[PDB]
Formats: sequence, structure tokens, C-alpha cells
Amino acid sequence: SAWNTNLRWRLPLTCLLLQVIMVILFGVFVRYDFENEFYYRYPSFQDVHVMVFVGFGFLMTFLQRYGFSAVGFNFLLAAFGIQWALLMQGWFHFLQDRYIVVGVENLINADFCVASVCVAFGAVLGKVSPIQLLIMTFFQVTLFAVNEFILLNLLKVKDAGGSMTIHTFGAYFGLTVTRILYRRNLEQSKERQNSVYQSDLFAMIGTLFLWMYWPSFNSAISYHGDSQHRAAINTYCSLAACVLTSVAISSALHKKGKLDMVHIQNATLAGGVAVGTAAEMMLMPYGALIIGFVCGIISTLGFVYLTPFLESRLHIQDTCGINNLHGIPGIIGGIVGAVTAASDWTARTQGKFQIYGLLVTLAMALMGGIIVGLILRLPFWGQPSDENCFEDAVYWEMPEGNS
Amino acid sequence: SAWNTNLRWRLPLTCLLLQVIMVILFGVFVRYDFENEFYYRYPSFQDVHVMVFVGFGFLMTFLQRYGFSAVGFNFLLAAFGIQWALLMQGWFHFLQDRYIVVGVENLINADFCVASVCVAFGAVLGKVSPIQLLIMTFFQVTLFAVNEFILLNLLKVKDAGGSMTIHTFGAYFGLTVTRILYRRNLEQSKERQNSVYQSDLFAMIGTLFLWMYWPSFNSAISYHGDSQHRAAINTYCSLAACVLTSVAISSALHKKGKLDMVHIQNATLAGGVAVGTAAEMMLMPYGALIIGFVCGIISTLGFVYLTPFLESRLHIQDTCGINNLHGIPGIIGGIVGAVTAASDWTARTQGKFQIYGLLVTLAMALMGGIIVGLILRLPFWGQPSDENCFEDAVYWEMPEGNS
Amino acid sequence: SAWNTNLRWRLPLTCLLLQVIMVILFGVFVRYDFENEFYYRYPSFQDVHVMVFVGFGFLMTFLQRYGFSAVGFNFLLAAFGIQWALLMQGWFHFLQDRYIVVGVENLINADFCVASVCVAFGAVLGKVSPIQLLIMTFFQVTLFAVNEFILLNLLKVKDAGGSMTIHTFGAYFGLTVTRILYRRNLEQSKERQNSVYQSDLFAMIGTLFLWMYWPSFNSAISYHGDSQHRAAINTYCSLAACVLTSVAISSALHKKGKLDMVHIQNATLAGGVAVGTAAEMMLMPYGALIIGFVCGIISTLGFVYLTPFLESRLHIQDTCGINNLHGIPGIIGGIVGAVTAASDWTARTQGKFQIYGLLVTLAMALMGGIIVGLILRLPFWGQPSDENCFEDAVYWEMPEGNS
Ligand SMILES: CCCCCCCCO[C@@H]1O[C@H](CO)[C@@H](O)[C@H](O)[C@H]1O
Ligand SMILES: CCCCCCCCO[C@@H]1O[C@H](CO)[C@@H](O)[C@H](O)[C@H]1O
Ligand SMILES: CCCCCCCCO[C@@H]1O[C@H](CO)[C@@H](O)[C@H](O)[C@H]1O
Repeated sequence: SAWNTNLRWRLPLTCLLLQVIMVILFGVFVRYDFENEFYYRYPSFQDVHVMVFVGFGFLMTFLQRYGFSAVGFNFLLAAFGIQWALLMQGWFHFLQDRYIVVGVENLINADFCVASVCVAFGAVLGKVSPIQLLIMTFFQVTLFAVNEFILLNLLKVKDAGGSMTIHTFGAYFGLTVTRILYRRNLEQSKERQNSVYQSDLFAMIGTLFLWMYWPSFNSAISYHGDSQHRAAINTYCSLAACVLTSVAISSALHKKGKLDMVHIQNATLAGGVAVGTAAEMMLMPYGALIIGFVCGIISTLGFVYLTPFLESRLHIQDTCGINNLHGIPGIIGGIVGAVTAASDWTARTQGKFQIYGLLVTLAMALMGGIIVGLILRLPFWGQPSDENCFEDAVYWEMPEGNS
Repeated sequence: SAWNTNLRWRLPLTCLLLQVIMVILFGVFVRYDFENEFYYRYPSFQDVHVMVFVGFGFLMTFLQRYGFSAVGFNFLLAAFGIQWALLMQGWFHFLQDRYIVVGVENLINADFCVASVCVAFGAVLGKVSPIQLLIMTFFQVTLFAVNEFILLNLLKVKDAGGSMTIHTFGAYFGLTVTRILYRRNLEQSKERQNSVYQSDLFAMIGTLFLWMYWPSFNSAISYHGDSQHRAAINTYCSLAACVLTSVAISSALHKKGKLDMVHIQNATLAGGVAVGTAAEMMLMPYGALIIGFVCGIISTLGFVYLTPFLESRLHIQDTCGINNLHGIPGIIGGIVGAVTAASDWTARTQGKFQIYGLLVTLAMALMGGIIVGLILRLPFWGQPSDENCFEDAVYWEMPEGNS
Repeated sequence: SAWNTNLRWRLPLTCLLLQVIMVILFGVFVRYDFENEFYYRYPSFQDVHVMVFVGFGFLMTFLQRYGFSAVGFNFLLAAFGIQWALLMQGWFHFLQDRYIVVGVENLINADFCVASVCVAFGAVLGKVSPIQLLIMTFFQVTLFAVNEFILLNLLKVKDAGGSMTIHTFGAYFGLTVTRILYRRNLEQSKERQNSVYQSDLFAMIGTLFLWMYWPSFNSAISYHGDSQHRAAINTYCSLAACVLTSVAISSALHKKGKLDMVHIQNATLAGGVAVGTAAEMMLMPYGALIIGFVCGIISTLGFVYLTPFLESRLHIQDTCGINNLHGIPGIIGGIVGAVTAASDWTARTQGKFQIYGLLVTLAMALMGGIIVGLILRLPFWGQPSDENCFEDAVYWEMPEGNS
């Protein structure tokens, strides 16, 4: 029944089937080799790992009665996704036409891949079952891997910090999915689509770990040590500038000049997304400050004006405002990456192909999102009703100390 | 008086005596030497350090009115324990028959030793005074050091991630202690032996830092870089698989298919414990996925069925269900370590001695737990009454903003 | 109007002006170079980065209705401060009489500089607007840079962990500022100048990340690997001993022997501050244990007896008791640094100049604090009234789920 949110058969079936398949496929394909890349790369892996599980995980706990599902479903989707990503990204790097040799570099890329699903989760947060999220993860990891392969291998595009492959891709995939999953009577749940004091403090845990570790995120897969150092510092600068302009615009747009925690939790991160592609390329930090400057402003304007417009007029219900953080700043990051790439004819042509990568990313996000959206819209997955969204009690036993 | 929980003389006396003794013993024995092991090992130290103080610390804050004592007593017991561990573990490595030369490697092992006490704390949490915890730490660190010496030095057993030396040892020591400390009327406090919404979110801080950093935990003291890399990735895999099966079984065992935060906070960590010994030995990741697969299932079944049975029929009151996370998966880890070790005659004999190490660990945990249990049962230490357990107000001034 | 806390023009103006100036000055002066210092130093940078944004940020969230402003204003002041510090500290290291070449070492020092402002923020927390904090940061970063230059370059003083340059300087600057900003009717807000249960748990996030990462804080800029290793372990020891004596004295001073979370959150950190200067110099760990031993006691006595006395008799309103953590232990750290430095004539003279550095730091903190205090006291900045302190609602839109 379409009203049945009882997942006692379906969720275990989905989890166990997926995990058995992971076991079989690891047995067939995945192997180990027999100073280290471990020592020089593991620290970057850990920072990205924290951003996925604690950064995105707690960021989404701002919802007053959706904290368990935010951190807990993120935990679940990412635990599955990292395994499936190792395989999908792996298959584009077979050794002996049949082995995926895994090292720390594979783990780093698997977490980046999953980060795109954490982005998409932000659009549909509160309105989808954990079964829908696992199905989304299954298809989105595949699509991410194919898009990444087209960009990095076929088009020879550079995108170290994933403004295109992670943020633009994840955002517009997520937003396409959420549009297909449009809920006409979502206002029936709107009393829970907000924060309470304590949930905004938990969410700042997420914000701060993303913001602090983003310089590793953007530098982890830069190749030369020289560009890695530059990627990190440019990201650090862009993020710093983003905080001041996000705060400035949050205040400016409020009638009493008061700040809004949605802006401080989310718009302050836009400078990280926007230098994903360019951070490793920019020879001077002042440009990174400008990117952070502009994107804090644009992100905050997006939350205030664009989100309500897109929901009202275009039927895009975007719980975490991922369009304002990952989407628009992702596209900006892609464009700035192209311009920075172009700065002889070989430079000019690199610039054009960076743009090709952006357009390919968007096409894949749209087409992929339509397909996955339509699958997720089927009434089989235990999704809640329009008046039961943003409510943990639908999928969790609620604490005994409360009830 | 046995009803007197006023620690104004006894707690300061205990803290100051212990710390003065640490000062004297450091003065006599502890010295420094006069790329670096600092650079290559300090990062692993920090990850383990976080798991001890923030991981276990916040994990135990799920108790609705025991958050201060959970994080705060963990802080206190570990601050003492790391110092005493440096000495106890140190004495088994005298230089010049009388000096303990400390480097980062000593700090790593001291934190591992204390992790075993954090495990044991999980069984007695809410029912013991901070004085009892310091006394427990004093004796348990000593017992840990002797057990570790027997296993690693005398039996030449391998246990990089401590499935035996930390988890099995800590769990069955803790459970033996809690059995001796059995409280006939504990149901009088049962209204506080649970979570509220916000305490389950704080506890997820603990869960996630343990889960994310466990790959360092299991690889920190692996010797070759080759096995270290393998230890980390096998742990990462086992933990991933553990989340999916823990979630599957939590749902399956609920009448409405709903998830339980006790399972998501604790059973999701069982795959880390279970590959402690084998992670560095397993040449293929698919085996690690299987270990995580099985242990998520077993851990969750333990929480639902074994914990109530052991409390009902065997009088084992296990606050954090450490038997389900550290105990059974610890023994499994020890057994899988033996089988993996055995996979010529030298391999076969290594296998048998791994099993000897498991049996020795259990014997030490039982005998040590009986002795320490009986000391802790003495009415001198300011332990609370059966109707005043899981209540911070017994040992803390409660916030002025509330009262 | 002096009663006008509406920052809709003033806060955006302040943020945008400051950030545009940062952009211009980075464009003129700041450049990049064209194994790595990145690899060996970035990890230490990250630990310090976490201490600034999450450590100090969450530490100050103990205030029951000031959690947003504590973590959020810290975020804002530090985001500005790191940029301005890169410039101010940079100008004392021009290349080509006009370029600041930034690497990871610059980022580490910029975060240390900002840490001093996080300290000062602790005195004025709850009673100053975000505009006052940005103005304070602007001047305090400049003063920090000049004081650091006098000490390190002109006086050839050693202070790796900043007992003088960060803690003593920050504390007495902050306390001078707060004295000039004395509020006669602050008791009108005293119902919010306290914690609730959940705010004390958030604050422990801050406490624990400071405590765990402090060994990196104190070793990050030690030059030789030998002294770095020593700085870290001495800090680890001092902090451990500090917890036991802080707990002992918290209990001893309570009529019922109960612990106070103010002491466990703050006094437990005093051993880190007190070995800032000496940690890299002390050849034996037992001395570090003694410093932590004494400073836990002194810090806790300060919270109980000195804070109320200084507020009552000397009109020093110190929200976070920074005198007890950063001030007195900072001066102790400076004194122990001198004695440790002195332990031939060249050693003796180093000792005297360490003391000169302490006296210069205090003079700069006082003079600088008077000037900045008087500027901040002007009624232009949107500071709240005496009955509206420690209240987020003054500067933030409050969560919709509550209102
Ligand atoms: C969001 C759009 C803002 C405009 C982009 C910021 C300016 C680009 O930054 C550029 O960095 C280069 C480093 O390679 C410098 O050579 C250029 O002078 C600088 O303009
Ligand atoms: C919890 C018990 C589950 C059974 C143990 C998991 C299977 C052991 O994993 C083993 O790893 C080895 C790597 O050295 C491989 O060679 C073996 O093929 C594989 O079975
Ligand atoms: C807070 C004041 C407490 C007194 C200071 C602690 C003692 C100083 O510690 C000193 O460390 C030296 C290492 O260089 C040792 O040589 C000395 O024996 C030891 O006393």
C-alpha cells in the first residue's frame, strides 16, 4: 500500500541484497598490492571522510524533528555508497582487464563520489525513505562514475575539488529528482520544516567541520605538491571571504539587521565549492578572495529570493537549499575554472573543454535525475505522506525518555 | 556511611594522591631521547586520542541525565589512565634496567590501554562513583599491561587492533565487575536508563568519530607500511558492511520496521572490533566485508535478545551493551585472527597460539574482574543507591539556567 | 541612537569594507612561490585550525541563550582575523621590500594570532556586538603582530606555544577592554549568564577538541623535530595532570563535593597554557606534570574566589573567566619559560630577556586595551543594554520551531 511506511521487510531486503552483491563483487574484482602513498595521502583521505560522515551528516540535522534521519540516513547511504563507488570508479581502471587494485587513492575518490550523493540528499531531505536513498545512491554513484570518466579521461578536463563532478552534478541531479518527486501538499508538514535552537547548534558542528577541512577536500587529488599547497591556501582564503559577505548579506536582507542561521550554516561554505576547479590553478590568492566574496553574496541572495521563487513558480522543493550552495556556486566554479584554465591556443582549447565538461555534467545530471526520479516516484518504497514529512517517528523508534 | 555520596574529602584525596604518585614515578623513571617517528606516527596517535576522549566520551552521553558523568568521568579516568599506562607498559621496556624512554609510540599504546578501560566503563556506566572508576582504572591498566605482555612477548601473538587485548579484555573485565556489583533494585532507576532526542544526537558524535577514525586505530601499530595500508582499508570495508547489516537487523526486529538509535550508535561499530586482529593479516577485502556483515547482525541480535537474557537470567547489568559490541565481536575477532594467522606448520602453530592468547585474555579478565569487583563493592567509595543511578545530580552541581 | 541594536546598515558596511580592503591588500602584497613544508606542517595547521573554530567556538556556547553568537561571532571574527593576520604578520617578513610570500607556515601563525582574539572574546562575550568584535579583531591582530615582532625578533625570546604572545597577551588585552566596558547594571542580565544542561554538553565539544589538539598547538612552530616531539609530550602530560587537580579542587571547594562544569570545561585546559613557552625546553616530563598539577589548582581557585573578587572589587566582568585559564596560567607559563631557559651566562641572559618579553607583553596588552576599549565604548556600534546581555535574539532571527 502507498500509505504503508512499515519497512520491516523492504529495508532489510534492500540492505542485505545490496551488501551481499558488494561482497560477491569485491570477491571477484577487488585486490591489494603485494615513502608509501598511505603516509602522504591517508591524512587527506581522513579529512574528506570527516566531511562526508560528520560534515554533511550534522549539517542536515538543523531540522527540528529530522535529526536522526539526517545523520543516520547519511551514515547509511554513505556506508553503502563508498563500497559501490570503489567498484564503479574502479571498473574504469581495471588491471589485467579484471582487477581493481585498491589503495588509499581509491578510498579518497570513493568518498568524493559519495559527497555528490550527500549533496543530492540535501534537496530531498525529509521527504524520502531510506530505501529511496539507497536506490538513489546506487544509480547516482554509477552516473557520477560515468560523468567523471567522460570529463577526466575523454575530455581531459581538470576539476580537483569537484565544482562540476561533485557539486554541480550532485545539485542538479538532486534538484531534478526533487522536481519529479514534487509534493503538492507539502505545506501540511511545514510546521516541522524548520529548526529549533538546539538543532541549529548541532548543525554548526556540520558547518564547521566542512569549512575547516575544505582546504583538504580541494587539494587531496591535486597531483604536484606545488599545486596542492596552492589549492589548500586558495580554498582557505575563498572560505574566509565567503563568511564576511554571507554575514553582511544575511544582515542586509533582514528588516532588523538580524542574522539567520540558515545563511551562517550554508552560505559560508559557497566559497569552497566555487574554487573547487580553480583552486589548484590560481597563481594569486586575491582572486580566491574575490570568488569567496561574490559567492557568499550570491548564495545568501539565493536562500532569501531564489529558493522561494523556484519552489513557488517552478515546483522545486529544495530542503537544504542545495541550489544556493552546491548548484549555482558549482556552475560559477566551473566557469571560473575555464577562464583560469585559458589564462596560448592550448590554453584557449583547455578553456573550451572545461566548458564542455560543465555542459556534459549538467546533461548527465538532468537525464540521470529524470530516470532516477521516475523510479523513486513509484509508490513501492515506503515514502511518507505529504503531512508526515520531516518527522523521524516515521522511521525511528522515538526515545523512551521522551515517550 | 554507605548512603553518603558526598565526595568532598574522598575524591580530592583520590585524585591528588594518584597524581602525586604519577609525579614521583615520572621523576624516577621517565625520560626523553637526546625522518622522525613523531612525523610518521603522531597522526595515528591523534586519531586514537580522539577516539578515547571524544569517541567513547560522547558515545556514552546517550543517557538522558548522565551526560556530564559520561563525558566527564571518561575524561577523568582517561587523563589518569594515560599517565599510569605509560608507566605500566613502560616497565615492560626498561632501558638501563630503570628508565622508560617515552616517544609518540608510548603515547599511542597508553591510549590503547585506556581504551580498554573506556570499554569496561560501558558496563558499569551510571552505577559507579568517579572514585570507583579511578580505582578500576588503576588496577585495569596494570592487568591490561600484564595481559599484553603475556600475549605479545611471551606467546608472540599478533593483535594490532586489540580484538583480544582491548575489546575482549575490556568487555569481560567490565562485565565481571558489573556482575559482582549487581544491583537487585536497579529497576528503581530505570526511568533514567534511556535517552531523550537530544542525548541520542550527542551520542552520534561519539559514534561517528569512532567509526571514521577506526581505520587508524586498527593500523596504528602495524609495523610494515604494507600491512598498515591493508589494516586501514580492511577496517574501512568491515565497518561499511556492518552499517548495512546493523540497519537491516534493527529494522527486521522491530514490529513496525523502525530503527533504534542504540543499534545505529553501537552495532555499527562491531565490524571495527571484529577485524582488530585480522585486519593487518587479510590479503583480500571481501573477507573484511563478510566479517562486518556477520558482526552487524550478531551485535544487533545481542542488543535485542542477549542483553535482556543476560540481565534477567545471569544478573549481568550492562549499561552500554558492551557484550554486543566489544565482547562477542572481540572473541570473533580473536577467532578470525587465529584462522587468518594459520592460513605451513609455523602457520598452524601461530594459529594455536592466537587461540592461547584469547583464552589467556579471558582468564585475566575474569580473575582480574573478580578481584577488582570485590574491592569496588566495598561501601567506602560513594556509589549511589539503587534508585539514584543514571543521575548526574548525585556528583555534579546542576546548571543554574535549569534550577 | 545608543539603544539601537539594528545592524542592518552598520554590520554589512563593516563586513564589506573590511573584506574589500583585504582583497585590495592581498592583490598588492600577497603571492605564492613558483619534501614540501605542506606535507610536514599542514597537519599541525589543521589541528590549530580546529582549536580556533571548533575549540574556542563551542567552548563559549555554555551560555544558555548565547550559543549562536558564541560559535557564530567566533566564526566571523576568526574568518576576518586570519586574513588580516596574514598581512600584519606578513609585513614583518616582506620579500623584495613589498611581497608577502604565503605558505602553510603563514597560515599556522595567522591562526595563532587569531587564537589571542578568541581568548579576549572570552572576557567580553555576551556584552558586545559583532561590529565591536570586528573592530577589536582589527586592532588586536595589529597589536599581536607588533608584540610578537618585539619579542621574537628584537628580544630573541622563545615562546613556541604562546604563553606570552597568545594567552597572557590575549587575556590582559581582553580584560583591559572589558574593564573599560564595565556595565554597572549587568545584574539585570544575570538570569542568562549561566548554562543549561544541553549547553554544557555542547561546550564540552569545545573543551575536548582544545585539550586533545593542544599538544600540536604547543609544538607546531618548534623548529627541530627533537624539540617538537618534546613539546607535544610535555603538553600531553601537563594537560593530564591538570584534569586530576582541577577535578580535585572543584570537588573540594563544593559543600557537597560536587563537580562544576565551568571547572571541567576550562580549568582542565590550564596545563596547556602554562607549558606553552617551556614545553619545547623541558628535558624531563615530570616537570610538565608538576606545572599541570599546580595550574589545575590555581585555575580552579581563580574561578571560585578570584573571578567574584575581581568583578566585585575591581569591576572586571570576565564572562568566560579568561583570567583563570589564559591570564594567570599565561604569566606562570612565561615565568616557567624564563626559569627553564636559564637552566651559563648566555642561559642566564636568555632568562632575563624571557622576563622582558613577559613585561613587554603586559604593557602592550594594557596600553592597547585602553585604546581599543575607549573606541569600543563609543555608543555607535549597536551594543546591547545592560538588561539585554547574553541574549542571541538581539542579533539573530530565532528558530521558527521555537517561535
Ligand atoms: C565570482 C567571479 C569573480 C571574478 C573571478 C575572480 C578573479 C580571478 O582571479 C584571478 O586569479 C589569477 C591567478 O591565476 C590572477 O592572475 C588574476 O589577476 C586574478 O584576477
Ligand atoms: C565472521 C565470520 C565470517 C567468516 C570470515 C570471513 C572470511 C575470511 O576472509 C578470508 O580472507 C582471506 C585473506 O587473507 C582470503 O584469502 C579468503 O579467501 C577469505 O575467505
Ligand atoms: C607551576 C610551578 C611548578 C614548578 C615548576 C615545575 C618544575 C620544573 O621542571 C623541571 O624540568 C626540568 C627539565 O628541563 C628538569 O631538569 C627539572 O628537574 C624539573 O624541576
